[PDB]
Amino acid sequence: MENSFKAALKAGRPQIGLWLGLSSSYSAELLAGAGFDWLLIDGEHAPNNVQTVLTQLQAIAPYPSQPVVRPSWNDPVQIKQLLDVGTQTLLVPMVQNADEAREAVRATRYPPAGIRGVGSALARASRWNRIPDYLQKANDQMCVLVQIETREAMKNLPQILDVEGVDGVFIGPADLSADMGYAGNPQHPEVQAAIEQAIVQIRESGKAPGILIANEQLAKRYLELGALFVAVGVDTTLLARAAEALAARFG
Amino acid sequence: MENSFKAALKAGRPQIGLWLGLSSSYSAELLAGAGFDWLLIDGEHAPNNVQTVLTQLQAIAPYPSQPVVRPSWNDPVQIKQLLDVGTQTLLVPMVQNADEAREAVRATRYPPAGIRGVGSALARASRWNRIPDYLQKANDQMCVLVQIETREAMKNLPQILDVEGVDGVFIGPADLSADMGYAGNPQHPEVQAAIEQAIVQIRESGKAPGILIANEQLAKRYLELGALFVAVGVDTTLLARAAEALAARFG
Amino acid sequence: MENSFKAALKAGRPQIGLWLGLSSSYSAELLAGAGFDWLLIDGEHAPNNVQTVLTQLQAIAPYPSQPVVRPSWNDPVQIKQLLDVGTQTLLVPMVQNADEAREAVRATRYPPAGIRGVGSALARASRWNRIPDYLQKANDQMCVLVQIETREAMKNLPQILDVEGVDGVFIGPADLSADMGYAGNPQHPEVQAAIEQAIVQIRESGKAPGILIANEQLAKRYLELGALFVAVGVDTTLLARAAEALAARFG
Amino acid sequence: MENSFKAALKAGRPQIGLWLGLSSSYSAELLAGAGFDWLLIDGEHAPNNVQTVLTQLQAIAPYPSQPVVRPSWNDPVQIKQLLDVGTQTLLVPMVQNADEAREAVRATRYPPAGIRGVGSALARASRWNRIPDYLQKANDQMCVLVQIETREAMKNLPQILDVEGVDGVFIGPADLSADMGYAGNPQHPEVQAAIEQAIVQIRESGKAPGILIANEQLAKRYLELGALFVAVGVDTTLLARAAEALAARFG
Amino acid sequence: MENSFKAALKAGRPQIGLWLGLSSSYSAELLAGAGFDWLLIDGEHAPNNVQTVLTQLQAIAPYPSQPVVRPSWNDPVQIKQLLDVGTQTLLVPMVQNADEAREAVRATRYPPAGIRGVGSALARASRWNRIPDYLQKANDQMCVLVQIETREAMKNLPQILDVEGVDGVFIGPADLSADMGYAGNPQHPEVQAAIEQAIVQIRESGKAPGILIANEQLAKRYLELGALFVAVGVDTTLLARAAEALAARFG
Amino acid sequence: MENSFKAALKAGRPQIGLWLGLSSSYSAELLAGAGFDWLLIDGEHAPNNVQTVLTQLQAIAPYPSQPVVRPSWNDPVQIKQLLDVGTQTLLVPMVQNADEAREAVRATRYPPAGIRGVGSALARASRWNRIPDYLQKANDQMCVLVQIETREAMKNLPQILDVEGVDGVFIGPADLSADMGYAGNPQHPEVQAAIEQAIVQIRESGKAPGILIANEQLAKRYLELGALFVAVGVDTTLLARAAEALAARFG
Ligand SMILES: [Co+2]
Ligand SMILES: [Co+2]
Ligand SMILES: [Co+2]
Ligand SMILES: [Co+2]
Ligand SMILES: [Co+2]
Ligand SMILES: [Co+2]
Repeated sequence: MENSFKAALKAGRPQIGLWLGLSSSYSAELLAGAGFDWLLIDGEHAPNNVQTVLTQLQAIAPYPSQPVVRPSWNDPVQIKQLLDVGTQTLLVPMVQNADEAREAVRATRYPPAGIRGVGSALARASRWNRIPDYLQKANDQMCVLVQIETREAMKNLPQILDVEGVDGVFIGPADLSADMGYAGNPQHPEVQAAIEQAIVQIRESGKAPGILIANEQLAKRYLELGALFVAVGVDTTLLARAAEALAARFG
Repeated sequence: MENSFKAALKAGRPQIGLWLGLSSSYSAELLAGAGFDWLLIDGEHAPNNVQTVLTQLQAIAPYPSQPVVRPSWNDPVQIKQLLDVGTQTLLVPMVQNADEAREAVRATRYPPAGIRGVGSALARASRWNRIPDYLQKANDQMCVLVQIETREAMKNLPQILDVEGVDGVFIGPADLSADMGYAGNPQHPEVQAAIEQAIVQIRESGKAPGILIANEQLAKRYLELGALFVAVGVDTTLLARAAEALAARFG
Repeated sequence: MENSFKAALKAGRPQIGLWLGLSSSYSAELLAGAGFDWLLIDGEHAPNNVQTVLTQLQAIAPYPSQPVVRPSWNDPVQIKQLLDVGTQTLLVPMVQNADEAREAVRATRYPPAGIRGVGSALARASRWNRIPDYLQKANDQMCVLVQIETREAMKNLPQILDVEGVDGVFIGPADLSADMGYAGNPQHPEVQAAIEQAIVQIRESGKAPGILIANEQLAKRYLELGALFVAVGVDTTLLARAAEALAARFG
Repeated sequence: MENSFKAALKAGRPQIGLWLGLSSSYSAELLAGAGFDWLLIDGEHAPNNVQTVLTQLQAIAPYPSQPVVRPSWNDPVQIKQLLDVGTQTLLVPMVQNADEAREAVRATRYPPAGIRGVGSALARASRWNRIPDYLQKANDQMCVLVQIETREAMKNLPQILDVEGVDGVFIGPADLSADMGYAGNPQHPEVQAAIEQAIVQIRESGKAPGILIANEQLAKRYLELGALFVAVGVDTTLLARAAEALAARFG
Repeated sequence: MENSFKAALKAGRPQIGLWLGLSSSYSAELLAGAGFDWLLIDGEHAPNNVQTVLTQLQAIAPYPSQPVVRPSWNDPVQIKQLLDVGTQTLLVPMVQNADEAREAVRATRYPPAGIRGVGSALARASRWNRIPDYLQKANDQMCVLVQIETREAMKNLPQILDVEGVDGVFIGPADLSADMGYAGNPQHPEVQAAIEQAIVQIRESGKAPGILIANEQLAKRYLELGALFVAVGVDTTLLARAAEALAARFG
Repeated sequence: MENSFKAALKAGRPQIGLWLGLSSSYSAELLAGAGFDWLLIDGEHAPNNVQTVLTQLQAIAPYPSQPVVRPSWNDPVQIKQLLDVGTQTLLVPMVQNADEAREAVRATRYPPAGIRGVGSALARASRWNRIPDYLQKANDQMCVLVQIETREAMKNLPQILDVEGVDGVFIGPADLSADMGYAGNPQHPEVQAAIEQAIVQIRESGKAPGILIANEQLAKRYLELGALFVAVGVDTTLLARAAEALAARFG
């Protein structure tokens, strides 16, 4: 139950990711064999729930690609449920300040370090109590990644970076650019400046910066600035754009 | 992506609806061909979730009947998820005051007009970014309908009617009659008086009144008073009552 | 595990049925409480399979209405699977002659009386071996109903009626009328004469006649003539027609 | 719609239960025939939602074993949805004080006794309005069981026990032991003392004590102290441990 | 219910297709908007059944792309079920001779032209009897495409082409090359010669030639030679290859 | 894609199995971690289909336990579909003679060795063409196990054993005992003698004998006699019996 994604971030090894919004355990398996370091199962902007996350985790399990799950909100109940089906790395949207970052961390840890509810007999996470000393080992293998995606969050970044347990800070360019008045097109200089400055500042604190960006030149630029978990495409986009291009070539 | 239901309300064209509680994409398609102007996919009182709403929207799509979705609560996260799978007209239950009405409206609009989270690459709503300028066009095609269904809500109706974005106000007779002490039988004069007075007052403000009522004589009465979205039956009731009547005719 | 539908046929008590083509465990429960003697889960003309049959059987189980299942064909393998999930009354389509009727019967019976495969530990049918002596008790509680639906089958009816274990013979007016050259018009005199004559011949042979007909006056005629399992409507039709009529009353 | 589990608790008849975390309507039916007085469908620590609770309720319905449902949190919206699909006995986790206990009770009662939303036409709970006077009969057949599972909750137990509507108080040893510093192993004397003292105090108030414990000797000890709803095993554990033992016997 | 794909073939307008093996109603909708003339829902080599075909048909329905369905075999019972859920264009695998081609045709036609079972009240195909005179109109809108995939089938092609109701003949290069002794290598000259010769012979007979080929230059060659329904890619391949290429660009 | 189960049989290493009839990807994972050498996904006597087989294969994949799949019949089309979703070891029921054994083998092999249909781009089996030279490597990793379950099959055993590609012969005691006139009583001496003699004859022929038996002492006897794939229990039974025993210990 060692979290290899978390260890890679701590070691400063960049992790290249693909976003999964197709909400299918079948396409998840297909994509798990494609060579990515990590895969993001999106519970916020794709039609997923705890049950479909579970089946996508099962599909991905035998592959080297490591699963990361985004809940629909920073909700301790939903987080509890996602952890019990076996989620170990969480990307929490709309984290606005250090209190919310601490709340996210706490939701993933058993008492006394947090408020995670105990149900190990029932949980895939413990392999239904086959993992010895699961309750004592689980906290240290949780990896908490918080999203900053408003001006307010950017303003609070220094305090967020002081939060123990926050392993990574992810910048969401679509939401950020919308909040900045450039809906939701992040290519503007003002947005790019905020993004790049945040990446530097995050890495400086010893935490992992992350981002999703479909422009490959920008992705390489962010990696050069020290980003450590960079998602470089989205399954729905890859499929749609490839299919459209193919159809157009035949008139 | 023009919202034809919203345009019809704004033009003062009454829209006759059927409530869908069978929670099936198959019966939804069957009913989408029955001649109604709108269909209510009930996420509050039928066993639906974001995923079953999605499949019912797909089933209904090629028909003239327009889908409306009721979330289980005025919850901005659930609303975000329903909008991304393509919901454009929302019926929000238990809206008690103008602050809650504003919250409902805000949940459906991208910044700066609201707090809707941005995820268009992943969303059926944008057809996975095939709709050009989706982010700039979406806000104006959202139709927000708020339910008033307690004495408190009735008391706050004048302020609710002053809320920009609130396109329609729906009176829920079952909940209202229960709150008034007539569980949950709305046929009482006191309940009927509150309902009819609200319909007049709503229409007077330039907003659309709505209601669900299975009594067809009452439905016509509400239409005559100026109601513009009137659901006149419920799928589960139509099926159950027709089947029971049939069985009884054969002993 | 007594088959009460079968006992009722044997005692000459007419059983009034409803056809289920909505393929949903949810609407199946709703309809199971409507007062019918039997409900037909249609695996031939509705999108059902062994798994959805199972869930509909579970939904119907606590109600007095008895389930009957129609497989897609007289296929011993499919019949084996349906029986193991708990089907005890089968309506077999397109039975053309006595050999095929015999094969339908043999598919439902364990050796030496038939060729039913043994898997009792796994089967809902035996309640996972909780029913004592299931293997010795099962054969006698199977009820086999065969459909005669062509001119060839009508010719062979006397031989079909002589087959031991054929408990009932069902006339399919839609298929029969199509085979006779009157598609969509079983109301034609030559078709009605064939149907009436078959019903009388079936009953005079000491077996149960059955039919589906949505015209309530014809249903009553068939009951008078001695039909013992008569389906008097179809869920999809009841729902579609009630909905369409409702919408039409409002324009 | 009489709640027989609730009546048994009120009569002081101990009820022996099994926990269901397999989240399957198929295994639920299999286990419903095993002889337990009650079955716990776990929406907090197993991958269930309103829809899978519904199908497990349908599967269990014809058996003598009575269903109890645990929502993922004390959330009035989720409770509303669970009640409409037919839940009558609720086990509410993490109830910390008397205000939260009152909130749980209120969520299950129609006005004026509570805030339960009215949707009986659509609800399996009313059998789609077949149950006469459902709205007037429902409140009295709801059975509310609250979980105490922290030191804080134990401290507030006397006030919780004064709450009308609270029919039972369940002690959760896994969460309690974790909160007490013995994650999450409850066998410690300190934990056992808190548990046994609570059982006595609960029963003394005229309310039903409950607990889940897989150690059968402890279960008998709790029953001897006056516990009235005792779950004595968990489906996932029974299956896993039996399978592991079997494999080990063959090397 | 006009079959526009069939009318296009008859008019000699080439139709460009994409193969759907992702077996998801969600990705089917995404791809239905990509601009293809037709989409092949594969029931032979992807994990589909009648029920998933149904949901994909519903997803595709509002788009201009026309659905074609491949059953797992030339099986009249399976074909009956696919037609009733609304399939009008069928691609039948492993058609070896004229007798088998005739049987494929007869499976799609109501008596006296064929053996299609009648169940219109239940069928999406008739929109549950909403389409007037469905039974008299259906036969003419069925489009039957037969696959020639072996040396034996190539031999029998002239007789297959003489079968009335065979609208198109599709060459399966993967199966054909395997049968010829070049598995996985349809690029071999002897295979290409067989394919080209078949396409010309099919077209000269006044029928539509079809093929699937992922090599875009070969596709263009086949179109030049007169192929009228040409699938130019496969969803699983498009997705897998785009993802793998992306991951490789970042290491 | 090496078949380790097949290699183990060939090397004479006995493989201990558990039967899976719960038809759930969730319980399949739970059981995949219990330490068995193989797990039988039963498509004959449990409510499975190609799609649920797929999800169980995905669940089992990261564990050391090897999956074996039983189709509902010796049906080449069904076998094609099971192989494409990734099945490499097949247990074929009711194989009565050498011709049928040959047909089972041929269904699993690409031409010229067999009649397996080619669809590698679409198949999980080839990991969507990621496995290089899949088409040339697949045949050799198929493992075909045939069931002898009647007196006729026992007669033909010597000829069945002479069929190339038959890797193992499994004796089905429930079906065999029923065919011999001892339904539900394979413990009878004449049945045990037939079983023992078959096991010895199979092994002496250089092939693997198999059987399912829930009596652990008989299992050990069969292993001593040289059986190489022995299933020693069934998930539904393990669960039902453990639950019933538990409930009985409390009254
Ligand atoms: Co964002
Ligand atoms: Co209401
Ligand atoms: Co028929
Ligand atoms: Co707890
Ligand atoms: Co082919
Ligand atoms: Co057998």
